[PDB]
Amino acid sequence: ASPFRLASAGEISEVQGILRTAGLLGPEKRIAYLGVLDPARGAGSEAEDRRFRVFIHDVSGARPQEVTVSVTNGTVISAVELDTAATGELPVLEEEFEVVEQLLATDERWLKALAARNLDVSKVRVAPLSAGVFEYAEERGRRILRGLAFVQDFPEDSAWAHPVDGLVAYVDVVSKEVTRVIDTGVFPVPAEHGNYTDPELTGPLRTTQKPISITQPEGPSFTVTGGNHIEWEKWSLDVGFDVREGVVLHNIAFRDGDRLRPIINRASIAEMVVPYGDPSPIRSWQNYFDTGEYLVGQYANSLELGCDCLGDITYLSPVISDAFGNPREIRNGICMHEEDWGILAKHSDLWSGINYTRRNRRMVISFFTTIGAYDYGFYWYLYLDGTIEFEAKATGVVFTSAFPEGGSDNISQLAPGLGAPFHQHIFSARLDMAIDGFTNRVEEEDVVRQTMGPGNERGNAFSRKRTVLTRESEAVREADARTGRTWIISNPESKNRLNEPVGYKLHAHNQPTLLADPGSSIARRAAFATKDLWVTRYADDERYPTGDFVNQHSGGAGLPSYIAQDRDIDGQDIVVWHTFGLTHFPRVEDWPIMPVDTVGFKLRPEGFFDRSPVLDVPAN
Amino acid sequence: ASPFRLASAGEISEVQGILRTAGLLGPEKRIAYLGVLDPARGAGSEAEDRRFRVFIHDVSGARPQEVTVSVTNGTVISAVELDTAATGELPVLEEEFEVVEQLLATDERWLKALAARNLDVSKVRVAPLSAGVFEYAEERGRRILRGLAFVQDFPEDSAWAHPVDGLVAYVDVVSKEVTRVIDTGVFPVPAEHGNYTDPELTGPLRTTQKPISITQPEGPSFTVTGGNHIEWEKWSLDVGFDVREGVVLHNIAFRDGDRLRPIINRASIAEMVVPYGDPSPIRSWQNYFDTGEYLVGQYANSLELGCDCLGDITYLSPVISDAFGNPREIRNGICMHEEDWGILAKHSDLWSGINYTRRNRRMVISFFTTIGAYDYGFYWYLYLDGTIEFEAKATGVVFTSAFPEGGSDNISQLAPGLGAPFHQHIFSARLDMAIDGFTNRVEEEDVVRQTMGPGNERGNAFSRKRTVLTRESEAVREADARTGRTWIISNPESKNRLNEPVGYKLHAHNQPTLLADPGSSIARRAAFATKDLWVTRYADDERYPTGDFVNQHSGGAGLPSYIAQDRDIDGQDIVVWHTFGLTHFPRVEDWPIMPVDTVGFKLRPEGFFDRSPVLDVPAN
Ligand SMILES: O=CCc1ccccc1
Ligand SMILES: O=CCc1ccccc1
Ligand SMILES: [Cu+2]
Ligand SMILES: [Cu+2]
Repeated sequence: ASPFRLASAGEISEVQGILRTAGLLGPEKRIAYLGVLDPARGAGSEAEDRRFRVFIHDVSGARPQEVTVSVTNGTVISAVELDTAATGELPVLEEEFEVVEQLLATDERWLKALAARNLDVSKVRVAPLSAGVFEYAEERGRRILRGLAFVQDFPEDSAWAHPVDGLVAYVDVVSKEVTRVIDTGVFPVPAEHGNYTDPELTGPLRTTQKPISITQPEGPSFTVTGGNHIEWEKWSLDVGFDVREGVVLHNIAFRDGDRLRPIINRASIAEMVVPYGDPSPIRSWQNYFDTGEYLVGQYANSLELGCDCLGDITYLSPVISDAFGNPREIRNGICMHEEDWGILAKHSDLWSGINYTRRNRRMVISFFTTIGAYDYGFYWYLYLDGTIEFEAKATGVVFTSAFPEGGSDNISQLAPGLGAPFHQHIFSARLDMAIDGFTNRVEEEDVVRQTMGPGNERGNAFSRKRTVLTRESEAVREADARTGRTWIISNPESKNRLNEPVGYKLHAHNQPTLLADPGSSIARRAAFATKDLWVTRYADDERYPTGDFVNQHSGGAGLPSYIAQDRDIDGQDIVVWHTFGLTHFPRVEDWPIMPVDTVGFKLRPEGFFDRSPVLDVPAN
Repeated sequence: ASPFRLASAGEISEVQGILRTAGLLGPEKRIAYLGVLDPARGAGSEAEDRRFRVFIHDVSGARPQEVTVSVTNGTVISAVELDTAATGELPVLEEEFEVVEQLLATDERWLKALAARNLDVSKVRVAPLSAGVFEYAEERGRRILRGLAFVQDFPEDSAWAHPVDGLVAYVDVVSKEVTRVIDTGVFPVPAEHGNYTDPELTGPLRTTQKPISITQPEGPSFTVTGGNHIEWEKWSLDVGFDVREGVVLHNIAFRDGDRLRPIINRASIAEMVVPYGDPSPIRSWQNYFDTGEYLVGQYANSLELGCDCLGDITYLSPVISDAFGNPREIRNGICMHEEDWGILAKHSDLWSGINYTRRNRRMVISFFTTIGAYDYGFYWYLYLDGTIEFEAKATGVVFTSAFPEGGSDNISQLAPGLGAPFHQHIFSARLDMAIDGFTNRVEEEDVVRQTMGPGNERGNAFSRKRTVLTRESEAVREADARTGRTWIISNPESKNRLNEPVGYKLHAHNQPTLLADPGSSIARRAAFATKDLWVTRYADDERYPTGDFVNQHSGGAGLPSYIAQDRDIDGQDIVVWHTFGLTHFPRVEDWPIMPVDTVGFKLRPEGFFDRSPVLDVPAN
């Protein structure tokens, strides 16, 4: 009955049927995106109106369409033809990946480049990469992928060990034409293999690791109802899944006494971009919008018990559409479990003689995805004490190049001849806030140092200051780790027992933001990534910091256009967009396969409760 | 057999006997500090000499002494009379905590202050607080404690709920006189209790938490030999314990194939300071040097199974000296165990079809201490992938005051009438480096942004730079989160297979450093806390960033004095001192007992290995 339930195979089948009946899904059509829409703002609601948004591609060259259907009522709500040269191309189709290597294999320019390097075309893999927007005027309005080559010596060889530098091709995946083949000269193709399951590389496997057993004899402390509604240690939420964003959290709330108190209406990773910092023509165009261009949900791994998720695990198996509108299940794509998290609170008091210790635990909701060479785990945490946290785990294989003979300022050496171009992984968390309801505001809080003098004669005093962000034009904020800068989301109309507005404090990691020159294509296309914090007024159609269509789309949409409306955000329905990321200068230890590195953020209650919310936790 | 073994009860007994016999331990002498000295630098096979360092206090007013004895040979190596007005007072005696309350209880000024507030003197606890150095000339050379009052309504009451503001006393604990009683006026004593085990306050305890069972059916994967030598997953080290510093790690090394490779010679928390930022004269003097003034090792808790440490735990029970030279065991004061740490590495490769996943693990060495109101957990972590990490967990009860009517810029309100003065907790990690041996150097590494132009036509390039710190005068460094600043410790004479000096990279959290005015007493006595990273040349007697005798020292001791020697640190035996801390603006949620908050740092290998060091981890 819940409007936030996961999409079912039946719903997706029904969308297909509605589209078919309306003449919108003939044999030339492909679904590039399909997702359920969140219920509109309105508590005087339906029984249910389940609506789905669809991006429909046409393989014959006709204009694509954005369509919204109501599966409940069996109707097309709206359908509009898209001008992709203006508003952006549709996401890359999983079927268009194949096209590049296949087309190149019969291109005479490409064959000549491979022959120049004495490479067998049968052994040359081509990475099908998003093209972005640069100086190639003929690409405007066309679906283009750029190809980079890697040699695979045998079917189970890691081709990343053998990059073919000095060569790139551009391909029109609809007309099936190789538009350009650029060869800037031969580089040695690194010979050393990177096969991390090969005994000659691993050496004998450790026999020293004894088992660690994590079990729950009485089962988990959380409940799952209606498919995806979670209740755990006073927390309440709905776990959704979208093919673009991946796992999405809905209606995060906390049961404080008799009241269910909202905290966050919707939490997601609304975009993630991987800009490369190697100025070589072979890769200077390279920027992966994993979420916006590729759709990270689509590549969600099936998570194996014991391996990926250890302990008492409850799985969700979200359903997505394939390119033809048939449902496909991602079996065990989402892990849910609780884990011990050390000490929660502890004090040994001399005067009272009481020794008090309590243990902490956290609820985990996670999935793991794969985009070519690299892999990411997305983890959401709920803690006993009201803390909410997100963590990204970056791993996989590094994207490689040749390592230039006389060294490089933009590439590190991993192995003889083998380079790793510098890059970042930058995430945007979209937090549709609801601190005790929708009337919220944001303050920027800085530590304030004080000068020794009257009123502070010993020079020990320090303080803090808070600045309300009142309009969107003043709500684009940068980190300041030196002054302990955080952002507090409060409800000015809901006060704690001490008569202060209830709040939550956002703690960022203060990692560097986008490094690219402000005049670059990527700085315009990934404008969100250039600042740590954005606050907007809630609107239905403002979903991604990069807009609806990121593929081969210039600047013009996304957060910079939303912010321009300069709307009132002081005690209103607001959305926080937090930019955070990793800056990766790859090290030798990252090769042949990369150990997990992490980045994230957290929010802690800040006068939200009238006292510690974990006084009722037992010793046990 | 190892010179790094923990001190035994018998060794401490032998020290007592040596002192006694030399006439240095009469009935008016008190041991304020006692600890085993590390072995001197190298070199000659064995012929080992267990030496103990002792600070001897005299309760009749005579000059204290610093004494070094040899337990091995039963001799006194040296005994020096200390001039405490010059070089500082000895650490606070636990037996002196008692004295303050007792002396004040018969002081007429004190009793008048309590009578005015209608407080039963039998119910008034007095916190024995370190005095520091301020404007009071008569205190120079004297051994002073300052007292702040808290009301305890009954034996098991939390006195921290009932601070007595507007009142402070100064006492000479040797001559046993109250030197000052300052009453700046009456404040209401907050009436609400803060008894977190009172069902009235906690409410009904949760019945919703199901057990999490952590077991190792075949035992742990680490071995303990010689009492405190640990081998685990290629790591090697010795776990020491000092009454001042607490847990100390020795000889941290990694066995890389054939070689045992050193990384860190000695790791410790060599100071920790808690400066208060309330300019009220009642508290403006207040600065806890938990390590330097109080000695955090002596207040280490006994850790219970299931409560403090969960899973398969191996305990150490370190022995210390009491005030009279008797050995006292701290039963189960140190927890050692390994825990699962999620995914180590993961890649699902399209081209090879190989799906690869490995689990991560960390070795944990921890202890927990109590300093009056607040408590700290100290955690050292060793990871499979070579990473070394420290984490401090702060909890306990907040140190309280009145909340002024009208509010405050330096105090937050926890409960009606109840305040919590702003403060910091700032740590110093002393890392005696030994990256592949003692010939080390430190580089500051910043991200470098590049401008769009020739050689960077698309404006996507970014890079980094490294600056060698070559002498101590240039080795006092600041954080810069905005440019991703880290510090690399390398060995210029030990190169990896790519001909690069092996290295470890220090990742800081970039929290604010000491906030007090630069001209303040605390800024002078805790100068280490004003900068994030210091590098010194190793020397035997440079142990603490605040000097040997922190209590009532006038300023400038320790790191600023060391740095002043301006010694060569470029390819030399060097020591890294990292400052990191929490800036605490206490929240309503911190009351009546505080949920754990954390801070720390880590070091990651940086071209230390020739490839990932975890390729030989099995699939589990
Ligand atoms: O997005 C990276 C290119 C790629 C695509 C498919 C398999 C391996 C690598
Ligand atoms: O150092 C903090 C003051 C204190 C000392 C001993 C017991 C309770 C409180
Ligand atoms: Cu990376
Ligand atoms: Cu604190």
